[PDB]
Amino acid sequence: SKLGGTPLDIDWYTSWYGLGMKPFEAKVQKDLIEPLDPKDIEIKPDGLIYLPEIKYRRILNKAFGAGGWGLVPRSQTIVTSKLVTREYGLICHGQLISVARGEQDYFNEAGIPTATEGCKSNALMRCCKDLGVGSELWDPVFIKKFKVDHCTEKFVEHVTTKRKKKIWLRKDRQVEYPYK
Amino acid sequence: SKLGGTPLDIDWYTSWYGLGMKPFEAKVQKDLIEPLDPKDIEIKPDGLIYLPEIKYRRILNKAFGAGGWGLVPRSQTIVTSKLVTREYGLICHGQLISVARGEQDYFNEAGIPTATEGCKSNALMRCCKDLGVGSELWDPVFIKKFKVDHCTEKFVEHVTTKRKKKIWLRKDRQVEYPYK
Amino acid sequence: SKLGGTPLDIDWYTSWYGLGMKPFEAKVQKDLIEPLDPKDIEIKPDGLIYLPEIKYRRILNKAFGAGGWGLVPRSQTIVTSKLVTREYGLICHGQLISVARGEQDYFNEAGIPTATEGCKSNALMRCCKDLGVGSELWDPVFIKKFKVDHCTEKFVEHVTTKRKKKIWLRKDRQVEYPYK
Amino acid sequence: SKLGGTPLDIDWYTSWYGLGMKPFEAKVQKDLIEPLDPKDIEIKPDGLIYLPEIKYRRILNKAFGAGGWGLVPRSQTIVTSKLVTREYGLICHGQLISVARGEQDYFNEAGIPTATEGCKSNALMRCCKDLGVGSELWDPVFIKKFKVDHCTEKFVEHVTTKRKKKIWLRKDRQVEYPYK
Amino acid sequence: SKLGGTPLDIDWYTSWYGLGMKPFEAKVQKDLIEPLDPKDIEIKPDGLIYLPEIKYRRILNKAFGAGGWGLVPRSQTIVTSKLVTREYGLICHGQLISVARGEQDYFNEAGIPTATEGCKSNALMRCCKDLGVGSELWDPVFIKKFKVDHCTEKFVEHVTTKRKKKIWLRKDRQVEYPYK
Amino acid sequence: SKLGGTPLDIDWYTSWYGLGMKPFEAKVQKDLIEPLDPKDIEIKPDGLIYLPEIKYRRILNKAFGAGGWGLVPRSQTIVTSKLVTREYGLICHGQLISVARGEQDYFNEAGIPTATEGCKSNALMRCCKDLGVGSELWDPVFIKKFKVDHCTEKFVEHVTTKRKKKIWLRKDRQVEYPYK
Repeated sequence: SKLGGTPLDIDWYTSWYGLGMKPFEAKVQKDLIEPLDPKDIEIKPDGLIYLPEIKYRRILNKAFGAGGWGLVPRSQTIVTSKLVTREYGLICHGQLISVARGEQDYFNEAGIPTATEGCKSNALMRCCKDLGVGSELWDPVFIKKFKVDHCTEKFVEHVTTKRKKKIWLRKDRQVEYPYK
Repeated sequence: SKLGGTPLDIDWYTSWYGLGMKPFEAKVQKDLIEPLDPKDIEIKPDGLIYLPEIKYRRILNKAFGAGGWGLVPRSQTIVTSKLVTREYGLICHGQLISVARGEQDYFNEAGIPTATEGCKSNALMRCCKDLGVGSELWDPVFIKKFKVDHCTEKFVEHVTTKRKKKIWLRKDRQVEYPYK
Repeated sequence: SKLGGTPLDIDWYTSWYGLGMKPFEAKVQKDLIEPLDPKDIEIKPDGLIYLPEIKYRRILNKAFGAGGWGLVPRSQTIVTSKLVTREYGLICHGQLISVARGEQDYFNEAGIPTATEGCKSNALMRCCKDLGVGSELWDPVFIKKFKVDHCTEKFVEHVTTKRKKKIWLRKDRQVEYPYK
Repeated sequence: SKLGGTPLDIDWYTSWYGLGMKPFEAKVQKDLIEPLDPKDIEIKPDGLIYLPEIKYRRILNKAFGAGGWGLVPRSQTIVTSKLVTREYGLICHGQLISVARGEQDYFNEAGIPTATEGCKSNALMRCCKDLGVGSELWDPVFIKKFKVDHCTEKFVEHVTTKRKKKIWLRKDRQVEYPYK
Repeated sequence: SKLGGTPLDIDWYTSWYGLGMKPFEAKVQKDLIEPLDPKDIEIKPDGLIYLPEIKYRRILNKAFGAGGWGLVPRSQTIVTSKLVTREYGLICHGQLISVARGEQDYFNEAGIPTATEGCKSNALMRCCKDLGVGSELWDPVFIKKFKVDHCTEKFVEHVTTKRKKKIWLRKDRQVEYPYK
Repeated sequence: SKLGGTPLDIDWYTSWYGLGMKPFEAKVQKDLIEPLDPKDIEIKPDGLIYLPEIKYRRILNKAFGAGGWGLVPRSQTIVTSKLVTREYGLICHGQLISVARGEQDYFNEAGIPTATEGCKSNALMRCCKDLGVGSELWDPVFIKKFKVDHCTEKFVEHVTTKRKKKIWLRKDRQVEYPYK
């Protein structure tokens, strides 16, 4: 109510079946904690690193197989004046794992339903924290080392309104939109 | 409600049966992740690459066979003043996989029901992300390399109202409508 | 009511099944009480030590396995004007362990639903106290020794509004935002 | 009603199952009454000794094992204008032991839900009196001897408002906040 | 109604099961009537002797074992303007023994819920009279002899408001707060 | 209604089960009528002899064993302006014996719930008359002889308001409060 927004076999919408029931078998445990390659970790210009969500999907497919997992909505889509939110639950092997709440930013009215899928991707990313996928992305030591051996802090020109600004970027990457 | 629009065996409209129940067999897993050919990846003039949806249909038919999969509506068609949206779920082998929300752009009143199928195609494209089909289209490294070895950035003339503009195009492709 | 806020198989939302029913087997007991490494314990600038929550997730995954545990909401999200709260229960091996109440701080309206996951992480951290995970973080002797052999008290400059202040930091760590 | 406050298998919220049904087996009885080490008993500056609650949790885990016990709420959280209270029951081996009422002190409005866990810890401490854990903390002879061979009464300076005051502290401990 | 106060398997809240059903076995009868040591009996300054309640808990644990007994509330907590009261029943070996009414003195509003546990301890002390625990504390001959060979009547100075008063204290004990 | 006061397996609150059903076995009959020692019979200063109630409890425990008997309330506590009353039933070996009404004197408002237990003790004393415990206390010949060979009638000074009065006391006892 406080959010300034309005809504847009097993009943997975409300069921809690299997939540923390039994662990998965060995090789799933092995490949769920495969160390992430450094080359495919990206960083915002503000200095925050992350992983592409397609990589989360790829890892999950490698772990459980196609059709072995899925995302289920858990609540009505809430659409605030400046962002779109929804709660999503992750199911694997017919067994609920976790539920999370996703975010996206939209700037035009025609842009809600293109963002309501990005929030699904965000919720998947957030739910995978329970599985241990991509743990190093939240390790402060890992972040500090990665940001010192793979990213540089470059003074660079904002061409839209011509102001100077300092941003973060990867060493092998050039400067993209909206900058020089 | 916020969207400025108004609606136009197993009950697949509402059922969640099979969602992430069991993975598919081996060769399906193999051919679901066949690397995409470069020659059939296209790019908007704005610089965004994609794949034709008929290629998604072809891959899905090669994976599951004709009649082995289908798209089911999940919600009433919402028609905003400038776009048409609907939620579609993907079923394969009698087993729900994922649900997504599709988009299309319409510019005339006679054009809603020709776009309400394009949004189906869009939703299929979006749902296939769960299966891992066309993952490289969302890999930033893949995009960067593809855009530097297969697309060029050409200064070209807008003939409708005679203004100059810079757009993206494939190396083997000429310039199409509405330009020179 | 006093809080100045408004709400935003086994029914785990309300069930108390398994709470303190039977203990876990031996090796789980061993690895639940593995002594924490000193290098991965961090301290606020105010002088309060803690552990990253991803480390709690990693330890829980090592103890119970992926899918062997989960967090379940226990109450509606309460959103006070300056913080967001919710009650979360920890389930392991199909057996409830404990319920705790989590906190996060939000400073803008767009920031509720990004914090409502941090409060989940906080509740996990708090619930793990029952399991004995990270006990040394609440041992006063451990804190006193750690703060004298691994952290230093440095006079340092606040660059945002240029005032001088004394804060706590680890010996191997430099000074971060918002300071010099 | 008199308190100036307002509320914020086996149904353990209301059930009395197992209360005083059968005693536990021998080694549990042994390790529930292990004499407490003197080095880990702390004292307020006012002259009241106690034990850290993490030590109660550690002893309970050593006695019953992780997952062999838990705390269950027994009443709605009552929040008085200056403290937060709740009733908690202790369950071990699927058998209720006792119920107690916990306290915490909060001084700001943002501080209720961080204190509502401290009151859980307090209730655990109080319930453990039934088990005989930490009995010497309530023995007047033990207190008198401990305060004469392990604590000293030091004249010391309150630096916040610069007044002199006499407080209690351990012999091996220095003077902490808010004093000199 | 006359009290100037307002309320704050087997349903032990109301059940009378086992009340005086069968006696306990021999060694319980032996250790329930073990003569109390003189050194651990204390006396108020007004001249009334008693035993610490932790000693009652210790004796009960030695008799029945941990988990072999417990206290169950029998009525709503009544809170008079100057004291807090409640009725508590003692259960041992799944068999009700007796019910008593406990007292505590509170002097500030923040002090109700710290006293509502002391009244539990008082009720335990009172209920144990049925078991014969601490019988000598109510024997007038025992009191008279104890007060003449172990306690002295000392003239002593009240330092709070500087008045002289005569109080009772043990021979091996010094003078405590609030006196000299 | 006439009293100037207001209320404050087997349902023992109302059941009459076992009342006079079968007599107890031989040794119980023997030790229920053990002659009382003279040294532990006390007398009021007004000239009325009695026995301490803890001795009744001790005799009952010796007869039936701990847990072999109990007191059950039979009516709501009636609180007159100057005394507190309640009806209590005595159960032994799962067999009701008798019901009696107890008394206590209270002189302050804070003193009701400390007296509502004394009335329990009084009711126990009164109920034991059915068992024949302490019969000699109501034998006029016994009283006359005891008062002539064990008690003396001493002229003694009331120190509170300095008036002279004649009272009864035991030969081996000195003069207590409130007198000289």
